[PDB]
Amino acid sequence: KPSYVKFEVPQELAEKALEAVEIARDTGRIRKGTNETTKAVERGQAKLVIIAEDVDPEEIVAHLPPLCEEKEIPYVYVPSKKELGAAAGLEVPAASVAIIEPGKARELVEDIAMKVKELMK
Amino acid sequence: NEKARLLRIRAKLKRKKPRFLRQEWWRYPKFKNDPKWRRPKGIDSKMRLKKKGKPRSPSIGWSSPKAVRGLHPSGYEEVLVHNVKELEAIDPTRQAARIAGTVGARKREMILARAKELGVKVLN
Amino acid sequence: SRGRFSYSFQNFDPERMARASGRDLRISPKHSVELLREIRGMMLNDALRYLDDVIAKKRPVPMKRFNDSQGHKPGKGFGPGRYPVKVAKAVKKILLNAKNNAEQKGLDVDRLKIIHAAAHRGPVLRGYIPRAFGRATPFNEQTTHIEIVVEEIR
Amino acid sequence: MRIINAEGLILGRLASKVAKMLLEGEEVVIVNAEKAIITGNREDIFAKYKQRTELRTRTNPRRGPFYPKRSDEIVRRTVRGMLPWKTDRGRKAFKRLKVYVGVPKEFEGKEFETISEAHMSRLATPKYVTVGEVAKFLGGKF
Amino acid sequence: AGKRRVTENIGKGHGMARVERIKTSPRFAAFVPFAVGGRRTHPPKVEKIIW
RNA sequence: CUAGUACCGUGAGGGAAAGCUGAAAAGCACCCCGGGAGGGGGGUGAAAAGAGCCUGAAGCCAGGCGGCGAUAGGAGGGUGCGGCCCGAAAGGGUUGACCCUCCCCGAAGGAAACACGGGCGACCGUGGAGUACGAGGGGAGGUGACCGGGGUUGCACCGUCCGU
RNA sequence: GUGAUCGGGUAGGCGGGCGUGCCGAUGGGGCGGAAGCCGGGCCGUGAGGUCCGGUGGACCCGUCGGUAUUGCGGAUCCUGCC
RNA sequence: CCCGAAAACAGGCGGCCACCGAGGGCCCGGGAAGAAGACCC
Repeated sequence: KPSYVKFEVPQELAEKALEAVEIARDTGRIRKGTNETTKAVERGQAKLVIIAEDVDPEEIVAHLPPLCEEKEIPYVYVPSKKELGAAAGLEVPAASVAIIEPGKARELVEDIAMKVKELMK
Repeated sequence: NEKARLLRIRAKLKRKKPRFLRQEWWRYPKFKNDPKWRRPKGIDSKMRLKKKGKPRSPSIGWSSPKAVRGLHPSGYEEVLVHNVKELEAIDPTRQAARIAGTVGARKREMILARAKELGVKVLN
Repeated sequence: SRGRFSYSFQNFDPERMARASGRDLRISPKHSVELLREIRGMMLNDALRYLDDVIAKKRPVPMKRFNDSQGHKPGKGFGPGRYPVKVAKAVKKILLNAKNNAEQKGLDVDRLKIIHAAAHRGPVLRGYIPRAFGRATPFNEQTTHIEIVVEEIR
Repeated sequence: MRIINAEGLILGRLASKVAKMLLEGEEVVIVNAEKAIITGNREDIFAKYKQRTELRTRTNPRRGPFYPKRSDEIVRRTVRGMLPWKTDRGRKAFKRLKVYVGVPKEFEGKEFETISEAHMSRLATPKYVTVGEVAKFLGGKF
Repeated sequence: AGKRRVTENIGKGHGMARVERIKTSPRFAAFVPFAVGGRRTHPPKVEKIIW
């Protein structure tokens, strides 16, 4: 239960997030890693975003919510790291993913944005 | 950092280091299928005279620094583990666990659980 | 089947392929090697016609690895040449076996191609021939194994 | 390619410079090769080149030192001697060379070069012979 | 043990080492400690002191 | 283990090799081809372990894959730089590989242009200047996936095997 | 801490370590797959150790102390196979 | 006089095809040629 967490998130939320980043690894643009995620959100190019639970220690994912709040774009909390690693298709565990140009998953991007804005209520 | 300086020294040294093999290991299958070092001892041998154009021989000068001698690339020192009683009695800041190869799955389960709790690293 | 010997072919598909073997044959593995290099990569009926020509001594086989004291032959690409007959009869029999096996599997016969033809050395059967000054030297028979895979085409 | 006019030039110095060129990666054409000079005395030089022509392998002459009788080949052979011939580097450098008697039409109407370091002007002695003389003695065409 | 066979030597000049061999075919070597079936060079004894 | 056996010598005498299916034979019913030994399908079995039977290594042979391959010279290797190929795990790595640029310190060492004068001259002296640089040690950033390792081979240099 | 006044070596002499089989003790593993075999990763100046994958189908290792038919490229070596 | 386009500047000319098919080999009857191959009609 690190600091960088704000709220509890159900299952289908983050699982749909995972399947979204995979359906987008299909064709569109995906940046993998804290540095490129933060540069994306700075340049605005970021549109949807995922973050992992067990990122330890949290001095590298603590200061992202203070980016994504002002950005106000959907960030989704998935609990595992190796799952994100396989979603992006790498043998390294990931902490953070920034997804851009979702083709084949515009539907689910809209959907999860709806549900996480419901959350944000 | 001194430890990192030493680790880079070891890196360069063990990259440039040759593979010390016998006189003519390339020439007889009996020596290709068990490549080991054996000191040359003959009177006319050239590897024993240490001539230009021939391979080299081991010496105490190629050794690695004493601080990092024996360490894992990760910077940890290894500890072979066959059970939980061995798993505990380990400092997770300087030591790491290698699980032995004869350990079965029923017991590897327990070992790995206890390790991820206590915070120990496991290289397998 | 029997289960005494296996094949060198990997990735064998039972729904497009058929096999045949000849084991413990009393012929030359050298001439077998040479002749299979030729029939390999061709269609089964073309190969049968080839074998008929060879048996009739109307078409020579080129020798490329086993050559000593071998004279050249009529027309382009020769070179050392020979006519083996026992080897050809044996190979003919194996090919007939494989044609049958395709048939009874369901494959169409005029659309098959040879994709594997290998010859292996079998066990030796030892004898002796008497020589001069009180000796006796080996006079032995070298056997051969042959394996064939045919694949139907689309 | 660079084009060099052997006319008033000294053979060995010309060849030394040209061979360094070749190794440093250029293409060289030499024209008017019959007009380079060789320094010494006539008897000495002719004896040398004759003793070279009549060298050969006693068992089979289809091997053998094939030392030439033509002027362009004399020049080409000197240059060769100045390179590593037993090496890929040298074989390529040597293939980058071409030597002609006269000036073919193909090269006519072009501006030639001359190597400063090699030239008859340096000399103090009236003793010199021409490669064409050597060739005539040996029995070569042009 | 190993000391039960009867041998004969080949001698020099037969492109063959000077090793003891039996007289009947197959004419295998015998009795020497580098042969297959021969006495062992330094084997264990009962005259040894353990106490 | 059907061994002082087979076998050798006129004879007195000499003298071998050779262990192991499976818990249970459940030791392959039946079909197609073949003169046949046999091959192919199907079946038993936890597993073909198929009697030519536990495990089943090397040398040797065939085929498939990868690399080289018909102008070329050394005992079949060493040092360095490259090209093609493999690369899951056990090695590192998205908490960021390789490469890139920026700064600070900086051992032993250490320029040039250029300005004045000396020498017939190659060049030297004073200043420029202990400057620019310099093995390595630290730090700040951008880029975003390979690196190390292995197989073979090209180039340049070096290299007349082993025991006595 | 000192070493400008240590750092080549045949015959030879001295010191420390790696590995193989059996015993007395101690501590462990194994049909959720032992030994052995193949190909690879890491540590080690090195002798060598250990892990991954595959094959295999019942036994094996560590530390302390003792013991030994205890380490091979050669003998115109022996046996078997090619 | 004999050999001689593998002369690594690995040639020159004329003509025929290619961008189904010009040419060639096997095969048949023979020798002026011949250890097999090649050569000639």
